[PDB]
Amino acid sequence: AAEASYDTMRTKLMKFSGILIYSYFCKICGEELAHFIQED
Amino acid sequence: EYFDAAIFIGPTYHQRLQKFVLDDRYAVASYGPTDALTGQPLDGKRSHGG
Amino acid sequence: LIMDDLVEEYVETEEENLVEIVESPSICEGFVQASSQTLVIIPDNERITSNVLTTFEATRLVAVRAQQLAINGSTMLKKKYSSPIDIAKQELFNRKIPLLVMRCIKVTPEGQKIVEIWNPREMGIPLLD
Amino acid sequence: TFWADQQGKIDKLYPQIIREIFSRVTYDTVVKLGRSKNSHPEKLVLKAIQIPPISIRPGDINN
Ligand SMILES: [Zn+2]
Repeated sequence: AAEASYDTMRTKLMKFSGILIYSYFCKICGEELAHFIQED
Repeated sequence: EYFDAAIFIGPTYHQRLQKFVLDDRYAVASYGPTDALTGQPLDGKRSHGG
Repeated sequence: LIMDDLVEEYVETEEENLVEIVESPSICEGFVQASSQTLVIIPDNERITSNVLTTFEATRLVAVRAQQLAINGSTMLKKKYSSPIDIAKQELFNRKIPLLVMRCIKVTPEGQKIVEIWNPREMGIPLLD
Repeated sequence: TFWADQQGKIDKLYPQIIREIFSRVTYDTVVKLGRSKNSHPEKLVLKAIQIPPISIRPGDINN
């Protein structure tokens, strides 16, 4: 709803991060939060 | 069991060519680096996708 | 001073040889939408296409049915199969497939899409089992 | 670059002058010369060019 960017969402969602897959997954429900293959 | 025919067996010099299957083989999943222009996967194993 | 990454200038040489009046109205310029078509279904006794499904048509029917059973799954089949592909294949073989095959014979300039509608449950099936 | 040669009188045909020339062409002349009404020569001179979407110039063509 805030119309945040993908990088902003990835940075903010880097609190539920658990634990080549290229994807972060939730520490609680194991859902795809975002992906990081390469930074542009 | 012995073969009915005598078999030609002897020392032959052989060379291992430096084409290793471990370096040539490649398998990729549905994710990885994509070209920023076309959105298509990158090129080959070296780019880790394609 | 030495640059290596040259771009190799590109050349085309074979030239092509394709063989009142007012500014513009709202009709000649524009109207890209293309007029809507009416579906002229050929009567069943006037159909000239084969009464046998082609392997393309049967394969497409099975693929569509199996993809629909992927999201749905309410099936009229008697025997239970554990894959949507097998279920769709048996539906085609048991003549219970809920799909129809439309063969667009011609699109007329006047705006008619002349088609033949074929029922796969009264058609010859060329697939293997 | 186009040059106007009037019996040795040399003057440069600038795109503004070319647009002035092309804007005087009627659609009747365009049609009678085998061109479409969408191919009027007035479109051959651009006062507002299109910068392409960034999707085709990712972060050289932007230089
Ligand atoms: Zn979660």
